[PDB]
Amino acid sequence: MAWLILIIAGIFEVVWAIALKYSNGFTRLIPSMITLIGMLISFYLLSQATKTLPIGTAYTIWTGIGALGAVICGIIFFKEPLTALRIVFMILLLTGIIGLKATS
Amino acid sequence: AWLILIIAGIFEVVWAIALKYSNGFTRLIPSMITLIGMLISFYLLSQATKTLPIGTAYTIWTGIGALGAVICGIIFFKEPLTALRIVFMILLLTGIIGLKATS
Amino acid sequence: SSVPTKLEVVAATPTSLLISWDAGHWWEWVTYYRITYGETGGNSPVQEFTVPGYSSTATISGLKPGVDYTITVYAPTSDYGSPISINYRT
Amino acid sequence: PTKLEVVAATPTSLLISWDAGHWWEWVTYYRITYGETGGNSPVQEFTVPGYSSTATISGLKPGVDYTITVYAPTSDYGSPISINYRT
Repeated sequence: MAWLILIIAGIFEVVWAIALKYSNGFTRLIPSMITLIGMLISFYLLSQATKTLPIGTAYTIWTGIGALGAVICGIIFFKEPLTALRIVFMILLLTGIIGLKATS
Repeated sequence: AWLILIIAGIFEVVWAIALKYSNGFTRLIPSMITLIGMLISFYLLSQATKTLPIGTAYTIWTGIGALGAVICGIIFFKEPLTALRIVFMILLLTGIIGLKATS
Repeated sequence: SSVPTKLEVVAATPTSLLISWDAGHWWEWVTYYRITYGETGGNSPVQEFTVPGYSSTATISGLKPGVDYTITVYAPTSDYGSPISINYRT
Repeated sequence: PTKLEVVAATPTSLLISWDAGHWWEWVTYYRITYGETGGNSPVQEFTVPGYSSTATISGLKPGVDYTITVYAPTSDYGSPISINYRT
């Protein structure tokens, strides 16, 4: 259950990471509100997760979800290079996350 | 800007430990340390990325962040140290670092 | 019974009260307290506001003179301690 | 922004408005500045949040021609919008 919370926080991570660049110098209203709401939601869920989850696992899995979603959305939405190297890195990241959830 | 980036990662680990100490953003000071150790990291990273390649800067930043969270966790909160968990954590850390080193 | 401690009315008024408490030691401070106050006879509801955790004092206003009230100060959760409550007639 | 109109005017105040755009154009804030058209002393100014499209300017000398400029957060939008108006 805390893992569900962790995954959702990792989602909001990438949503605010990309709305931050779509917002300019924190100037565009809609993207700035999206970033602020996403930051608050993400950090809150991360805290509630770390209450019952170890900090060393929760932090790195949150970072992994964030960067994985960033690369998913970059390859899909920004025509970013879909390198085979990037594919195998995504495999490494996902296997790490799932294996960390398996040994709970 | 190398050591300013090293410090930007150390403060990432700092707010990780503080957040675990805050018990859901309820204990004042661990919540406050958590909040203040984050804009330090981002502003120091903006000043480092102002000098260093955004790629390598971000990669080293998040690498220190993740690995230090792991290590300081197995200490302050007696978090585990299984041969299995270190393997999957190595997989995750290399995956993140590699995906960041490419863009 | 760790936090909060020593809930007391500093100053008073027919319509207002000034309350304070002992936050505790620096490892006991919380991000926010919530203060609940109501007519002690229970006309019906209880009013509530929240106060930043770095404030040991709060000011409750808009009360009816002569009526007895109960004021309670809570921690964010129940793990810290039990909410301390008092009684006071305006 | 665009369409800086003086919606209303008493001898001592101007109520102005503008078109905020739509959705992907709403900025976080606008900055209104008003001063005697061709003065010598510091201009006046205030700032409103981006969701609002109107603004009230008050405390003006009656019968004087003032200029009003509504500014965006940065320059990368739609250029300043300025008008002149005598009370």
